[PDB]
Amino acid sequence: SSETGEMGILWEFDPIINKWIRLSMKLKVERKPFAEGALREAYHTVSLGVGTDENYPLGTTTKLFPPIEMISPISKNNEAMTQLKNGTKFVLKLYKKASRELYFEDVKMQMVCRDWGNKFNQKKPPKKIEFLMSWVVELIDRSPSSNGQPILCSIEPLLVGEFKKNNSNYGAVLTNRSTPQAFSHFTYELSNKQMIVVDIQGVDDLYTDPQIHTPDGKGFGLGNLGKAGINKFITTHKCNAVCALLDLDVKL
Ligand SMILES: [Zn+2]
Repeated sequence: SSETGEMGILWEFDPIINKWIRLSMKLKVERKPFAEGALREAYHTVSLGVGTDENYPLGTTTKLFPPIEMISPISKNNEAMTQLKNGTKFVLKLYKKASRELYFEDVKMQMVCRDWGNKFNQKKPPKKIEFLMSWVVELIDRSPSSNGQPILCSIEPLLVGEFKKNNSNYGAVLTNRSTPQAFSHFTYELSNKQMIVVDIQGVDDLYTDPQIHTPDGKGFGLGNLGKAGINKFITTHKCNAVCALLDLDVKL
C-alpha cells in the first residue's frame, strides 16, 4: 500500500504445523490510546496492506526468537493477508517495561486455543465458538528499545460490543452461561487431562485473551498456574446441558 504509514514485521503462528510464519505489513497507528491498564495500553490502528518478508531478510540470529528450525519458509497459506487486508481497522496492544519469548508465547497460546475452538465446533454444539486471531509485530521504523531489541507489540482484530468474562484463570465462574464452561471442560478431557483452556472471555462467543493451564506448569506464559489452576477450575465446575450433549464424563 502506497500511503504514509509505519512499516512492521508481522509474525503469525500455525498450530497445525507447529511453526511460525514470517511476514511484512504497513500500518497507521493513532497517537493516543483508547484503553489503559497497569500492564498494557491499547491503540486503534488501520492496515495499509500485508506483504511477504523477502525485503527484510531474517538472517542468522543467535539470541532471538524464534529459531530458524521453528520458522516456516513457505508463507502462502495464512490468515493475515485476508484478515489484515488493506483498509482494515484493528487493535494494537503495548506491554510496559516483558520479554521477547513470552510475547510470542501469548500468540502461540492464542492460536492453540483458536484451534481447540474449532475442535469444539466440530462436535456441532448449540452455540459455536471462535477465538480471535492474534499476531506479534516488530515495529522496525521505530528506534529500538533501551536494550538492542526492536520494539515489540501484539495485535488483534477489533472486538466490538459488550465485553464479558465468563470464567477466570484461577477457577472463578462469572456468568450463568453454560457454553464457555463446557468448552473449558471439553479441552481438559479431550486433551487427556494434559491442558485446559480457561479465562474464557470476550463479546458473546467471540473470544480473546485466554489462558492455558498444564499439569507440569511449563509453557504458555506466567499466567499458567499449573495443577493448582486446573484444580481450581475443577472444584468449582458444574456440568451442564452442553457438557452432556458432548459426551463429557462428569468426573474430572
Ligand atoms: Zn462439564
